[PDB]
Amino acid sequence: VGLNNLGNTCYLNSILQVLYFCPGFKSGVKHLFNIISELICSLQSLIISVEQLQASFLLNPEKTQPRRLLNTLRELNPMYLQHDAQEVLQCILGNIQETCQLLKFELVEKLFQGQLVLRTRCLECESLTERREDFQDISVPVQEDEMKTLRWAISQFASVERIVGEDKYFCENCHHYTEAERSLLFDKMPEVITIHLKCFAASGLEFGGLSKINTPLLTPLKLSLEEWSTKPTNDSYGLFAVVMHSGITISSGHYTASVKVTYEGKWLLFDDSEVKVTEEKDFLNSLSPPTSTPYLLFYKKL
Amino acid sequence: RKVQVSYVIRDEVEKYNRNGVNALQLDPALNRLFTAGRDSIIRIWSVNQHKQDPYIASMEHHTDWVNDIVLCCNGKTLISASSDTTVKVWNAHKGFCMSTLRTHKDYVKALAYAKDKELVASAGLDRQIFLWDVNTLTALTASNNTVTTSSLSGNKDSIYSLAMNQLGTIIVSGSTEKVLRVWDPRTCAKLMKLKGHTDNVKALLLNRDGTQCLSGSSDGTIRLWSLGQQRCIATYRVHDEGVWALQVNDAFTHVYSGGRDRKIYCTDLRNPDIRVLICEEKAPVLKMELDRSADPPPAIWVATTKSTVNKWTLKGINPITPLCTQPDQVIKGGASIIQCHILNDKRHILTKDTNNNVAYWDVLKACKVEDLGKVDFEDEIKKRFKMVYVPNWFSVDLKTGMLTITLDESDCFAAWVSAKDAGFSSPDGSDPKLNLGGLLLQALLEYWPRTHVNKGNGYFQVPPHTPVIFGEAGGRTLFRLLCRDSGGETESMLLNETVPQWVIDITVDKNM
Ligand SMILES: [Zn+2]
Repeated sequence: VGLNNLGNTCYLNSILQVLYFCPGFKSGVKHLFNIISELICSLQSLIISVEQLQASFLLNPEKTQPRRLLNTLRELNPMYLQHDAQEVLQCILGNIQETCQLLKFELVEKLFQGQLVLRTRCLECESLTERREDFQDISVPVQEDEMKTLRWAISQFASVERIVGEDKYFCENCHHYTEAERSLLFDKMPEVITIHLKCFAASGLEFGGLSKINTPLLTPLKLSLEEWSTKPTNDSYGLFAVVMHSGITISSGHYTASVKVTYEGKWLLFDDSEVKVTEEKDFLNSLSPPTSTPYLLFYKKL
Repeated sequence: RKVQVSYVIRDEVEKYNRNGVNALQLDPALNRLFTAGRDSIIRIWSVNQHKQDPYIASMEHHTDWVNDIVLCCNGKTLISASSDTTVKVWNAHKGFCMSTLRTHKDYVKALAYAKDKELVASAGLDRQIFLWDVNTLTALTASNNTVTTSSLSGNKDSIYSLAMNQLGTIIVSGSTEKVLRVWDPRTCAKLMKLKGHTDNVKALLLNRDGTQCLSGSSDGTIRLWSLGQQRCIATYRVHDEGVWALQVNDAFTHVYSGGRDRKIYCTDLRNPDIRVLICEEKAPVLKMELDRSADPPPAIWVATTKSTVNKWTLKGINPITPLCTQPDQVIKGGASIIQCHILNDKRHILTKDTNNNVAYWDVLKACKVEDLGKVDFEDEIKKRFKMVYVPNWFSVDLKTGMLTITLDESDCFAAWVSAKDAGFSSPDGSDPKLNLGGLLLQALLEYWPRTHVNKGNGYFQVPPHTPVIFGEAGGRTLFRLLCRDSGGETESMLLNETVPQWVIDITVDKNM
């Protein structure tokens, strides 16, 4: 608990400490540390350092540094002095998958990555063609082009497009222009659903430059994607971690995480090395304006 | 607004359907069956089990799928609905089109008929429903006085089905809005909104006094509605996939259903569990028409996506075993052209049809060159490959199942070739430069007197029966005639009114 800020590394502290509270992450990287015998070694070197310092505090209190991970990452991909948490999350998860594929537990693909379906349905013959893509997070809009809901926002992503009028979908089966529904659907799910909020903006011919949207969505606690699922399943997901940004740009600012333990049923708000605690009731009523607004939402299969 | 020229490569008579059949009408006084072909042709058949060739006539005029047909006035009048956005009125005895209504703005999908009022209605993807007095429509000549129009509103999405009762007091529409909307056709008043289906509704029927309704839907259910109570009184899930076609006996007690799952059932409405599998067809069922010679109907005619039309007998009233295994009568169909390749000479086309037969065609002379049988299609393309480039100058479409060639001003004149390399011979034997699109246009209009300068193009003719169609890009057909007919006074008048200036330039003024 408590990740030392290394000079504008709150982007890395927030994402790593959310990763630390992921259902399968702890056990997975320990499994991979025993398989090997060098990002997975650095991950375990930090986790051991984190777990051991928690035990030292647990016995007798007095008044850990993710520096091990940073030096490994910089040798892995020298992007680094302050970046976006979303880009670094991809480089971490992507490289764990790149090594997992080269070794042959399928860690990253099972619990972060899901399967996406691009379905077109000719309304004249009702023949369904689908296209498969993989996805590890849901890019979601906040405002349109007041306080919109998250169901609306996911509906924007998993849109349905009705093809009627001068432009009709040509069905190869019907051999003729036809009316069609073109929809986006979720098939296979990961253990943790990441929601990436497009909460940044830009304008024209004054100031400045970029701008952040200081009006977040109505975030629910329960989440079911049955409405967009390829075949309605009763799986339900529960919010457990939220990364938030303070600032008016994407390049730099304060990144902070608010993770829930699943203290059972509470909120562990921690920033850099400065750790705090909050309640359930006075946190969801805190997101609406206000030093920061959310950027990433993580739900898990409860 | 932009006018294209097209023509169809075909025989003078296409006795058999070249595509699936969208709708059926049975004339009980003459024992005649009408089929509405996806190939744009309506055909009249004799249902005498005597005759070996049941063909009587084809009724040619539509440019695209004919989606619905209604026989009116004891078989005197036929009304047709097509994906070319028009409704046409036919003399059903002589088989020619008398008038064309153009009030729709998208595919016209369904027609409805109130026998006691000689009332018909049309509906399509444009969400419009028009009501037409049949006797007003036939009353057209010289100054028609036109027709005053009437349409129904409320439909929020594209309409796929439509029914009226025999008395003409109730009209119901079915659409992708998943609700059936009901009006009184006499007053245009909205009556009720029937909710219950979770998908498109492609099949609708009303009882004689418009008090009950049967709907068939792509959600796989049949629903019975009471119009007096404005609610659903029974739901039937006898199919696996969407239900597309419904029939009911005269007593409104047995419903015949068919659809995407190829299976055709007869279900008793009073006792659902007693239901009979009549047959399993070879292709999705699009429409069915009971033979009503006798009270318990003796047979049902079935239209599918295949070009053949099967009559199934019912002489023998849950089920694994089909009641029937072979049709009782069979109207033979022809093959559809489903694949097309333009060769490198931009002159010949290789086709594959539904029989996996491969043929070779001459686009310039608008005719077939040789049948190649069941050779491999892609191996045949590479076998006739010649490393030569000729600019694209036409487009081909297979929407009717026959070869339709379309010319557009943008590239109609793009292909100059030498007479020698084009397989031609000229009187001076000079071998100057020929423009393919320009020669074809002159052959298509060879019989148009205004193009006659002492006549034709001097190198080849098209077959006189080739249909020549002038339409607007995206939708509206303007004028269709046969090549040989251009010398007529009606055709010459209509050509002067319809031939776009970019064709006049080449065919009349002889500019190039
Ligand atoms: Zn289709």
